[PDB]
Amino acid sequence: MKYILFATAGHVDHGKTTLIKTLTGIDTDRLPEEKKRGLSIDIGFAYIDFPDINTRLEIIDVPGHERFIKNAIAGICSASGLILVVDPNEGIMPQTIEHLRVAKSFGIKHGIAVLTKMDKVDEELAHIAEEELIAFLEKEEMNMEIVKVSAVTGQGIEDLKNSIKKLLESINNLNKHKPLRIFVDSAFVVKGYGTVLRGSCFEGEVKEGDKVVVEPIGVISRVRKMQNHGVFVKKAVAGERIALNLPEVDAKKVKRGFLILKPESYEKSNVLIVKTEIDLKPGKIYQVFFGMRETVGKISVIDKGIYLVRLKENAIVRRGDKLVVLDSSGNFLGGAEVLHPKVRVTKKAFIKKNIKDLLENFECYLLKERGPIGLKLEFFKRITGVSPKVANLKPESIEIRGVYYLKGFIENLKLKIKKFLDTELQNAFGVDKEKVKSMFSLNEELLKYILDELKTYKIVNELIIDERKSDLEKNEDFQKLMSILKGGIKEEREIILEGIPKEILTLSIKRKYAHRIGEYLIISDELLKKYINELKELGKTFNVQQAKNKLGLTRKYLIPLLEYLDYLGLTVREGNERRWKR
Ligand SMILES: Nc1nc2c(ncn2[C@@H]2O[C@H](COP(=O)(O)OP(=O)(O)NP(=O)(O)O)[C@@H](O)[C@H]2O)c(=O)[nH]1
Ligand SMILES: [Mg+2]
Repeated sequence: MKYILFATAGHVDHGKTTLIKTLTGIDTDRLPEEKKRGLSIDIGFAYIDFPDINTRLEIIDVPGHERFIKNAIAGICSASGLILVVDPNEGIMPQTIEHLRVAKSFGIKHGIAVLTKMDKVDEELAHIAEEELIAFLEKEEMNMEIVKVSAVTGQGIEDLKNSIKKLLESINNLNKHKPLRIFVDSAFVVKGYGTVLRGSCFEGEVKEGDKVVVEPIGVISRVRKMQNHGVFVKKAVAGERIALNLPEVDAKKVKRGFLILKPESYEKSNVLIVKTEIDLKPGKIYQVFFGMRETVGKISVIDKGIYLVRLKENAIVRRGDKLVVLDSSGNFLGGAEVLHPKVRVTKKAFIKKNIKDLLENFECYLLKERGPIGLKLEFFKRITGVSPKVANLKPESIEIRGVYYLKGFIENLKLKIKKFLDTELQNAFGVDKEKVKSMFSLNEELLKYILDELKTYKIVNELIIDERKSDLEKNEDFQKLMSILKGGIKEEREIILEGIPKEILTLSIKRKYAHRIGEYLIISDELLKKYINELKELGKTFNVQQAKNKLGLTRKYLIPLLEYLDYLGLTVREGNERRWKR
């Protein structure tokens, strides 16, 4: 079935809870402190089922009084639609206004306005109240079918069930396919099961047996069982209020605001780029609300409509998410759209220069935030919740070995590389591949392609060199090696210790001046040839011992050498002796 969450907003004592108890059949406040007073104290839960559309409407009833809006803002955060309640006898009150604005700030677009207590109101006031309300709702750009009900009479509670159903059918639940994200409203411990977290599944779906992360604290846990309204279930979905069994999590360390999350599907940060209508003064500090969690943050103006947020506490948000801002004192101020969470740059300049990109092509703003890195699609989807647009990359960028590199920054460095190299090779025989990292970080993905493009440079061992091929023979260390090689076959250890560098060695072997014979014997090409000719003087008749006498070598050097002649193809080890290949 389909799951949708609605919140109920409304001014205090306007009939919120009483209505839900009659709509759902569920006492929203079931905690006694209500029933003696007659007031809801905190976030409460119920649900209506619509069999004909196969939809469970998940309902969070909110508390009225202004003293409770911290609660209120939390309930409303995750809803898709608002059940706004107005008492005609009172008309439209500031909690009526605040809750609606709040809902608007959180990006809620859908709703039913309820004129309640029709049993306590004569037809006229009913009518003027409705008019008032209509005016109000378009004034706030929040048009809602208005239903007139009496929670008590039961009057057109039906016709409310009607309008809700009509509305639900007009909704699509995009979140079902975003990465799992669940806001936690409670945590507790159940005998025989362990820690349970209860919460509003906001994006994604989660199955029994999935590993998830509780993310202020970072505990990983296999969903052992879970239940939706007292009944065990094996799958939960965005919309559903779900209880998850997560034993690994010390419930006493968990409040609201905690996330349940598909592991490695998010990023923390204390730095955001946002969008508000508000102008936010850098000095005074504002409360920021989201995911049933309050945080506090200082503001730095980047442009107008665009602000930088530094947050007291690291924080899990995605591009597009919406925030509610409160004054120091706790009155409503507005809403904010997270344009970018975890920015690299806090200096204004960079941001204002690519706003036009930041707003309509996030990929290309990302390719800018750090270009050489490139952009993994797996990453875009951790800040966005969505994989990139193949287009927004395509004409701009061309990818390599998986990662996306905007065609721009490649040519920027080829200049910086080649200009550095040639000036470096001016007084040296080369440069550390690591010395490149001092400025370049790790280009190992693409350094190859940089040098695959710049034909001139090849990398040898610990070393980067320009192709200077007649430059080996005028290298002193080379000539040293070549002279030390006149003393017969040498061992790489001695050679290495006489202090000729590996680069010169391997280069010498590459370019056919010396050869490797054992795994560690090294022989000049000159002496190789000399031995070969000396071996040839035996005819093609050619036993092991006959070579030891001809060449004067100990088996320590002979056997790897013959083994090499075999490798080259010069000789064929046909059992006892060897012969010269045609
Ligand atoms: N005559 C009449 N009175 C009603 C009706 N609905 C609610 N009331 C009265 O409304 C008063 C407060 O109702 P309630 O449902 O608590 O509203 P609330 O908005 O939940 N309270 P709070 O905002 O503080 O959480 C109660 O005393 C209730 O009996 C109705 O349909 N008819
Ligand atoms: Mg209430």
